[PDB]
Amino acid sequence: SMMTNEQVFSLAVEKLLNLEVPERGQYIRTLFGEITRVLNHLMSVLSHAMDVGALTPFLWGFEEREKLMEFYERVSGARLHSAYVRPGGVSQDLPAGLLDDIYMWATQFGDRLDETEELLTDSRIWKQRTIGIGEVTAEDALNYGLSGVMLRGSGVPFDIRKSQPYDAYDKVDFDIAVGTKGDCYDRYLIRMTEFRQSLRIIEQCCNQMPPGPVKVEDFKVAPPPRALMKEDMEALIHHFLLYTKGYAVPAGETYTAIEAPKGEMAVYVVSDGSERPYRCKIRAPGFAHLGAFDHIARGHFLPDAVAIIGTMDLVFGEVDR
Amino acid sequence: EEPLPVLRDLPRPEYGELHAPVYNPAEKYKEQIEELHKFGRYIMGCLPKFVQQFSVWKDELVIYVAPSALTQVATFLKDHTSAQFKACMDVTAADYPTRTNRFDVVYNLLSVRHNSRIRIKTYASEVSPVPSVVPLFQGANWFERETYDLFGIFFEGHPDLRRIMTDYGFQGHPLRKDFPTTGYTEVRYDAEKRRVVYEPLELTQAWRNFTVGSSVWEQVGDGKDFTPESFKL
Amino acid sequence: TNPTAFAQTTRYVKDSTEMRTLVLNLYRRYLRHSRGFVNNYNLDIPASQVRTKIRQEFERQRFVKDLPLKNVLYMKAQMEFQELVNFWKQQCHVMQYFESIKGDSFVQKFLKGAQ
Amino acid sequence: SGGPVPVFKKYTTGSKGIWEKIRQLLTLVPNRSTGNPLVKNYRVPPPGYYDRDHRRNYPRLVAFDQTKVSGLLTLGSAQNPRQSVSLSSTLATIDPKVVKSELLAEGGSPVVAPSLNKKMKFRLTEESEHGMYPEDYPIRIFAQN
Amino acid sequence: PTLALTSGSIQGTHPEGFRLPRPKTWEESSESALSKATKWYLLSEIFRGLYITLEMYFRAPYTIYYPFEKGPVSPRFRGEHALRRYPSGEERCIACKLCEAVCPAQAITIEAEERIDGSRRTYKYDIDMTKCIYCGYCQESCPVDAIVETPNVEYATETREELLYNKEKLLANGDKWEQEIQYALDADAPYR
Amino acid sequence: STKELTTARIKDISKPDENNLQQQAPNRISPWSKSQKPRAEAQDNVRFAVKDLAKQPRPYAAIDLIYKQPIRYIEHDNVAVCDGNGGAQGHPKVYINLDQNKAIPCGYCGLRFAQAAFKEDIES
Amino acid sequence: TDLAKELVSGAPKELITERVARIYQETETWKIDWDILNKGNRWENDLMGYQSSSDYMQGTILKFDTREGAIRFAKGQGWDYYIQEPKV
Amino acid sequence: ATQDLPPISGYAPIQWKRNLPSRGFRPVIWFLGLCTATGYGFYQISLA
Amino acid sequence: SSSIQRTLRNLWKNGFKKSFKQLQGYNDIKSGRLVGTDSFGNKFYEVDDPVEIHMRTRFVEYTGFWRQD
Amino acid sequence: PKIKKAREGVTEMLLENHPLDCPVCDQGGECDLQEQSLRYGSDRGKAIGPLIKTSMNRCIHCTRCVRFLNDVAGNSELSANVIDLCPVGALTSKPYAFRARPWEL
Amino acid sequence: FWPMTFGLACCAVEMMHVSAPRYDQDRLGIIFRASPRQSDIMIVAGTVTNKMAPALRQVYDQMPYPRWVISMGSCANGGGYYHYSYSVVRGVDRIVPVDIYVPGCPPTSEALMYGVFQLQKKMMDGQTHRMWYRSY
Ligand SMILES: CCCCCCCCCCCC(=O)OC[C@H](COP(=O)(O)OCC[N+](C)(C)C)OC(=O)CCCCCCCCCCC
Ligand SMILES: CCCCCCCCCCCC(=O)OC[C@H](COP(=O)(O)OCC[N+](C)(C)C)OC(=O)CCCCCCCCCCC
Ligand code: SF4
Ligand code: SF4
Ligand code: SF4
Ligand code: SF4
Ligand code: SF4
Ligand SMILES: [K+]
Ligand SMILES: [Zn+2]
Repeated sequence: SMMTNEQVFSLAVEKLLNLEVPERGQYIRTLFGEITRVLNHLMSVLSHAMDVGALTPFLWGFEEREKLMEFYERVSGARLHSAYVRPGGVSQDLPAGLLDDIYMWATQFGDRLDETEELLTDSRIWKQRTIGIGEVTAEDALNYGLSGVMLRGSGVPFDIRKSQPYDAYDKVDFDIAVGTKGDCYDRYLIRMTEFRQSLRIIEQCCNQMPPGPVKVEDFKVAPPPRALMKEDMEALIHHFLLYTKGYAVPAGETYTAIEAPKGEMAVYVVSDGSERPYRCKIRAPGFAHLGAFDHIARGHFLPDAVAIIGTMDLVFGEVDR
Repeated sequence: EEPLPVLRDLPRPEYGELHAPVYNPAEKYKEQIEELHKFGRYIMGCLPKFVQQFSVWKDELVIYVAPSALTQVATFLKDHTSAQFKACMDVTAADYPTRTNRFDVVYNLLSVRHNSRIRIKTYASEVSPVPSVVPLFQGANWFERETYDLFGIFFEGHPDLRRIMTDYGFQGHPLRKDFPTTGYTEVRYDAEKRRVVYEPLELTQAWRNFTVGSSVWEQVGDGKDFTPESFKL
Repeated sequence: TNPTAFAQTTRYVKDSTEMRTLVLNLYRRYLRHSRGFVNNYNLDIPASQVRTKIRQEFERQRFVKDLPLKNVLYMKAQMEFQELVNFWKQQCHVMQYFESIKGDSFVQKFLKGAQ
Repeated sequence: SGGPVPVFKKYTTGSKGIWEKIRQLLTLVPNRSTGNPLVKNYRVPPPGYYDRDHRRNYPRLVAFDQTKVSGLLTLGSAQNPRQSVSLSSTLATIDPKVVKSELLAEGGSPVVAPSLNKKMKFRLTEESEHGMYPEDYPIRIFAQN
Repeated sequence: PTLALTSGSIQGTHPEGFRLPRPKTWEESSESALSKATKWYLLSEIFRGLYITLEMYFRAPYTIYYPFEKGPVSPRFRGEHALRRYPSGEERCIACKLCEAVCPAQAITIEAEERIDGSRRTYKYDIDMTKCIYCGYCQESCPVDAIVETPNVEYATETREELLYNKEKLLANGDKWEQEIQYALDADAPYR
Repeated sequence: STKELTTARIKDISKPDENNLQQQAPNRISPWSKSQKPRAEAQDNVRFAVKDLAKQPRPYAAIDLIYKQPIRYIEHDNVAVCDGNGGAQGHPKVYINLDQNKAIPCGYCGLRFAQAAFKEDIES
Repeated sequence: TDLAKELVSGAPKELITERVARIYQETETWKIDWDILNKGNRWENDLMGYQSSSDYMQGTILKFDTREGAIRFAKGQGWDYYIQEPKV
Repeated sequence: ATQDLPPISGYAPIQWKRNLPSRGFRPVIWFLGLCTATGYGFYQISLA
Repeated sequence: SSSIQRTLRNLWKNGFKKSFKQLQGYNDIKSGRLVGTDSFGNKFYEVDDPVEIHMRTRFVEYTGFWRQD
Repeated sequence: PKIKKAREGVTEMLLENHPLDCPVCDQGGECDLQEQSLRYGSDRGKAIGPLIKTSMNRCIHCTRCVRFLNDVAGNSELSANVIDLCPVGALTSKPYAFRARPWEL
Repeated sequence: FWPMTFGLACCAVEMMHVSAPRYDQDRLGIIFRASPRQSDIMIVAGTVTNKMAPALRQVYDQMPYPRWVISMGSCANGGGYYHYSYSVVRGVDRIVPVDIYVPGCPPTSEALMYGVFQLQKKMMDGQTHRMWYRSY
């Protein structure tokens, strides 16, 4: 989940900078917010399915990730680590014809979930491995500070995209999913629903795409275009000054939380009036969930340990930030 | 049984002049700043003894208490039905060496019920203990261990506090300001000993420091006030 | 949540005398596990050697004075006990723990480079 | 609305000839594509100052302690006028009619914690609307109403 | 008016029909006992699961044949760092040290002086490709497009020493990949 | 000949050779910077014992490909405009005052200019 | 000030004794940095000319606010130090 | 014109709601087939 | 796209020598219009079959027989 | 307010014929033209010795290269102080030219 | 060619995408084996922290001969982004010998395949049984 991760630091700096991204910028972050969620959930659900033992859905989905990572590489350049969402909008405008290729994948992708639900959703072996495994009460989920799927799996209908709208999420419409039993099979259904709801927004983001700029038109927080850097003395100075000293963030502190695919991911950032942040604490949703492993896994069997880890969607790069 | 279209050949709109509005983002927080100021005043109303001060930045509310008053306020902010902050999302810290209590232990709380967040901020020194919030939130059992490991802050009442992010037998607490960014030692493999051994730090290329050419001038001033007039003298 | 083996609550002790007795029991706990540390980590030094090094560790820092800094030294030494007894440190770290370690005249340091 | 869609409306490799009718007889769901993208359309042509300033006007940082807190109940407000000055003594000796308008809202009723977004209102949806799992599945779908 | 009188909110109001209905008992199941037993004993869903898998057996696999074929690349692809050159032959680079400053991993090492002709150039320009993160700030920082990242990725080496690129190695790539970099820049010119 | 290979010079007294692997570059012998380490010295290292010198990277020296290029001339004006001579993928535009009577190179490209009258004087 | 906090900071023994920290003022705040080592502060690597170093405190600078605040810190850690008064 | 913008009409809607139509005969028929297969099979075994 | 119909057509057009080269490194007997060679010698082909999948419409045939780089 | 236009006026005037030599300026990282055309300005829009690398192309004038000479120094043992007085890179030191950048020293 | 699934960090995503249907490492005879005993290669992908380095040596030393190690990505090669970190080994070559270095962040799924191919070209150059006859 790359473009969601850098979105929370971009929002944190934007909140301190007191500058707001234009409309087309916030639509690009919403579209690639959904594509990232599809990329993350494919890694989360299918490996959880693979760790149970279903090898086939892992490979069907990874072709889609290869198909989705093409979109990352066309806009940013690198397949995985797209340093695209920078504080003050995005890096570069969308390449022409990207929407046509994004939409074309959207039509085909709709069947991919169906076959995934064919070998998992109604299979009795998949139900047995997950039903009643790792029961988390909604009252007790709040106590450990769980967020994301392992808080709506327990019945709480809370979602950060709705509690604090951001980056053209208010414009689109989508339905959140809430479970009732708080076990792995419920969290699977929620995650599968997150596929279709995310695909629902991708259609809306492609359709409702506005025109205009893609980054804030302030040369002090964004590089000037190269056609203008070599023509305008004011443009060259800000290009030279941006990359040597950087822009200074006004003093303050902030804690902006977003709906990461794992859950509530937030950064605590303290600004000391300098071009370098003073304190940067990162709240990793996988960090808190792994803490609640003792509460969840107690009383289950060793095969249930794999199911519990899989439904936690652990990425120990995020855990050990 | 009809042929599929070609999207590149579809007609498209033509857009010319752009009018991107440029107005202060702080206007959309005009009511939000107003609502939060009362709530902080209300907590100080319900807790005159413990709430030293408070401040609201846009849509964020901060509560400052002493280490003694930490658990008392957090218990009030958990149970009191006017403020049901059931989930403790984050337990962070930072170092400010100038002050006697350099550290600044933070507490971000989440209220799923009332849909709001609060920030309890209690100072701590290198030796003054802070009461553990485990009896209120079991979710800080791992957020405090990170804070102790990276700062050395002594948390009073933790059921089991130890290293969670550094290596076993690591010396020093890294996120301090006096702790060098490169560390004191690094490891390698010594064939004669037939094991991987620690050794004093050696850099083939030292960390170049580019802060020297920083800003010598002022960058940002006071700004424009947005305090609701109901919270002024 | 269930705390792990050999755990103690982190408590800010407000007595000079109680801390004295807590330490004394702790020193015995290390000596009781002297045989285990040899067998667990496969150390080359025999059981008497470990006790000798443990004694050299406990004798070293017995003269501290600050009670606020007494608890901190008791807290972290508890972690060292908990890490070692639970068999958490790798084999290499314990071997190098005991494998660490007279100066030289000014001419000797002048010639090679001193510090 | 994302209802079922035929195979020939999805940009994917199809079936040409009698094999199409063979596919529609054996495959369980005839309106699913093989997933291979359309070579003839998909990626066919490759990609080859003050008026506009807000950072300097960022909201200021003002802290309200017990000294300034007491001043709002006694003197009043800068809109509706009415050292270490401790609040605890002020709460011990002050008119409750000051409380029921300043320190509290709506006749002393406690101020509910301010919502980060007021318009987060949910409604429960049904199968025929969202096209998701039927009722027996142990989840429910919420919407923004 | 809000529910602040009762210390409640419209937010705290669960939607109509939020509470669950009564759970079914064994007498309230639509499928009769025989119908459920036949699905249970005869493995109805597993056999359907098998058939759908067999559908994919008669579909064209996605696999491509490396190295005889390559996957797609974009003009913005970030690969091997390379030092460009003017058509007249003079080096594009004028030694800002903008390069050494932006580089997040501090992989750029530049030392420069006055050339013999007096034009400002650099005699040392080293990249530690083992330290680089292929971020892309190389290409964005250049006011003369002197340092760019080619679309190459197949340059793995046996010895790590070969991964320390000095100026001559960077200049060799700049000539060797010049025509390809022409494809990349001239296809990404409008968006910059 | 152990003298010019380790000394910086404006030009080379001898005619360079493309097939000499001791030169700084195929098209130049002496290095073009006082601090630049001569190639003959560098290759006399431990790691060049078995490594073949033929395959090592030897790009052509920059300080020659420019001086082969004939000097541009300006007619009836004393301000020279150069912006990379390639369009919008070049160096920032710079104006060159031609008051001085010699060849004044560009800031970035190294291209040299002149005037109409001094065309005969500068070429001397 | 009287507290031997060096036993809780985990710093190596060499910081207490063999290193000297300067409390200077570059124009409204004070800073602390450690004076360079006698030898081995910077030696030219013989491979690629990298500026090698064995001093691990070369890149460390602490931005303080007031002079007495900095002096309080230096005494708290048990650091040897000296103070450079800026010229008026 | 000089950018990437969706068409004026947009695109045709995509399929995103769950679409898993069932298949096969009702379980009674499969049960009846199992009995007949057994019923016919034991007729052939008995003849042999 | 993978069935023997495509392989046999590509086998017959290419002849035995070229195909057997593809049966030694390529493992997939393919045919296509030659689009020219580079300085090193690799022959760059493009496939006009309506059956090849999206990413397999351009391939190469290296100079070497046993090893390809 | 109204006052800010004065900064946006003098800044615009100075950057009128100024060369776009910031990458190639000897002291491009510390000139008080950039650092004062950012904080206060808008955003869009011969040789004298073997010691001072003169380039009046980069001047903004103010004759501080002139006022100092006839006041303090008055073939001058102190003419090198002109290098440190001119804010812009109009008069930069020759021996140091093209060798280092201020953010690294 | 059976490597060992030693994915540690973001580099591990690419090592999975080689097994994905687009590239299908299995076509080349590559079957990842979890246990060191069953794996003759060890693709060290991702940051090797100090807390891991002793454990990495134990995993490497258990591979029966012959054994090869591939260092993928910047972190495994020379430190990468976290080269100046207090708890990051600056290059895994301080711990285990390496036979090929794949550069990238992360190296593309083809770059790893190219690195695999080059190591394969080295293995086909092995001359052990002729070495006994001629060099021993
Ligand atoms: C007279 C009729 C004769 C029928 C003879 C055949 C009977 C076979 C077993 C039926 C019962 C059963 O499979 O049961 C399922 C059992 C136990 O499920 P349970 O614990 O009751 O949970 C279910 C609770 N319910 C009742 C509420 C739903 O677990 C399983 O999922 C076992 C999965 C086996 C998979 C084997 C795959 C092999 C494929 C072979 C072809 C490719
Ligand atoms: C010669 C036979 C060999 C195999 C014997 C066992 C087959 C399984 C059926 C017995 C259980 C049962 O009764 O399954 C009944 C179920 C469920 O139906 P439902 O939910 O009520 O349908 C809903 C309402 N309709 C009837 C209007 C649609 O049907 C199935 O999903 C059947 C699975 C389809 C494929 C099965 C074969 C695939 C394997 C390849 C072999 C050609
Ligand atoms: S690509 Fe980025 S990280 Fe790599 S050398 Fe260039 S600037 Fe540094
Ligand atoms: S930005 Fe360009 S000109 Fe400047 S130092 Fe880097 S490569 Fe050279
Ligand atoms: S003096 Fe300053 S603004 Fe002028 S060219 Fe030099 S760096 Fe740029
Ligand atoms: S001191 Fe500098 S800015 Fe002033 S007149 Fe002289 S050259 Fe121009
Ligand atoms: S080299 Fe880059 S991609 Fe690989 S582990 Fe390190 S940071 Fe992640
Ligand atoms: K100057
Ligand atoms: Zn030019």
